[PDB]
Amino acid sequence: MNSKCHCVILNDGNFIPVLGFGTALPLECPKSKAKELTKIAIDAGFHHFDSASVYNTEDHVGEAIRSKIADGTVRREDIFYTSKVWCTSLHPELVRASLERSLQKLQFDYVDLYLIHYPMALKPGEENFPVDEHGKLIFDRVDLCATWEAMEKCKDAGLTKSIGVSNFNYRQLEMILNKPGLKYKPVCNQVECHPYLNQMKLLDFCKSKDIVLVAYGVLGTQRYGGWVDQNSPVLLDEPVLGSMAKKYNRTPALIALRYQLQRGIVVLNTSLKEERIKENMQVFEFQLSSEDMKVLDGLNRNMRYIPAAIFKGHPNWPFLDEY
Ligand SMILES: NC(=O)C1=CN([C@@H]2O[C@H](COP(=O)(O)OP(=O)(O)OC[C@H]3O[C@@H](n4cnc5c(N)ncnc54)[C@H](OP(=O)(O)O)[C@@H]3O)[C@@H](O)[C@H]2O)C=CC1
Repeated sequence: MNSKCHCVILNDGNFIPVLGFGTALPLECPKSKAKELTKIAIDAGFHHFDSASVYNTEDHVGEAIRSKIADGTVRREDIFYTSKVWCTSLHPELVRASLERSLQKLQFDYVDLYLIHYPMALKPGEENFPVDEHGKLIFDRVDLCATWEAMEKCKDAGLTKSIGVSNFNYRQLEMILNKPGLKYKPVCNQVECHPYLNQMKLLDFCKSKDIVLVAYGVLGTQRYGGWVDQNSPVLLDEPVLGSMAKKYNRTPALIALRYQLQRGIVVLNTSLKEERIKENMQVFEFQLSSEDMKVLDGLNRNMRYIPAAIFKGHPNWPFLDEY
């Protein structure tokens, strides 16, 4: 993956496309749906795909990418693929084995990016959400800094080109960077980010430490049951996004997307519909003026669509802190 892309440069020297297609799905969808959407995204010009072991779509996402490679549409070297290790496998001795598993599902030799999915470990086992009889997740205690060293080991094994974190707070990022004998800084922190939760402080913090912020929930999230309060407001129905979309001759979505791009953020997106997937690629075509950027900074309202509420009582729930 070389410099001839709309890409930013990670602190390990590697390139990441700034617009990524997300491969998580609503509960209501078969997992094969991800094969279909990946083929569509590739044809629309997407090169960056984001996934996770817990998504359980990596095997279908791999079929889709591999058939596009086979038929000559793309090369592996022009695809940027991310996975994430899930809470059940954060123990140092389980991190690599989880990555080897995903590579086997994918039939890939490496992933371009591998993240800690959440800074919170759960009871190890095949079950992704181990619970007790009250329906409550079983937390486990892990040294996150030991998890980090196992990540670094995955990078020096060639299993992943870069390593980063997802859903870390300021204090949790510090932990890692201040860890003695640190070999690689996280290249990114993938966190929810939209006009209702604009992450100004964590963005500024990540920038100061050469950490790329990669945003999900750019469009208000797919609202997954039950991660998202079904009575939170729908981001893209927000009047000022409608107003600005008319002004610029776009839609609410494109305005949301462009807002993040102009902030130096790497942006994820998912749609189940082909024509949206094609539409999201128009983000590259137009500029929002700086007074309009300030307008959108004003929507900030601490509306967190995915607080990972099922984790609330975890020693490490990242979302208590201001940022
Ligand atoms: N790191 C983490 O912990 C997490 C990471 N993720 C990642 O983020 C990716 C993106 O998902 P998420 O953040 O939930 O969803 P987004 O915020 O990217 O999109 C939200 C909604 O926007 C709609 N939409 C997309 N394009 C348009 C458009 N052009 N016009 C109108 N509506 C549009 C989609 O609906 P529709 O399908 O109806 O078109 C979708 O439900 C995931 O696939 C996964 O990679 C997700 C959650 C957590």
